[PDB]
Amino acid sequence: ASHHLRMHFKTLPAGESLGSLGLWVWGDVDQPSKDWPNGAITMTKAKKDDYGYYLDVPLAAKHRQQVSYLINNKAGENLSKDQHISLLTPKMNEVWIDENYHAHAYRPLKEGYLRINYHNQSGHYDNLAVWTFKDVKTPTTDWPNGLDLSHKGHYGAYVDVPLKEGANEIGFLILDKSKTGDAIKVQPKDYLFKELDNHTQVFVKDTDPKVYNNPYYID
Repeated sequence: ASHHLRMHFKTLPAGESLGSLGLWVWGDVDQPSKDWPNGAITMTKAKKDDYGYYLDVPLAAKHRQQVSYLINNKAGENLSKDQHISLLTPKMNEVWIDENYHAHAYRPLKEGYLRINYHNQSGHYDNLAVWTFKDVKTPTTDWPNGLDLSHKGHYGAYVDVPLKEGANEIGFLILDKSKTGDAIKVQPKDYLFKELDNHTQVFVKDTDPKVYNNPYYID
């Protein structure tokens, strides 16, 4: 198939061997599972990585909106319960499934931090910085010397920002320290984010004033 969903699992069912575990899929997949239970994708095909295990599921050639799945075993038990993933866009190629089978469109990070990812067209991040305020642990000082965007990730440059105990809302702005006066602000409107319980990354780009909760920039 032309499109795949790379499924990252944090923890597979306790005490079960990969040789007895299956990934049983339906919805907008290329080849829905048939013949219960042995028609599942054998999880022997999964590979170990840092997060856990991952397994690539071929997706439908057209109309990629939702994938459903469960983890079974060769005795025919539904070990996970049925689960469902909304594809934010038909190009969504990667998901992270935590130990409670909650799905994420990026790798969830450590609690009490927000990663701010910033992407631009040129890929030039030298002397760009992040100004932070509201419920961060330590707001930036000495305008315009904010947090460097020296770390490079999958979704542009980034910085990991510690949040205050009980944080509800963060504000930030992307700065260009090579400039002077009003041009230091890459764009003029403050970014505001207040969904900290669901989300440990956010995504901003170019001169777009919106904060996105996913790397596909879907509002």
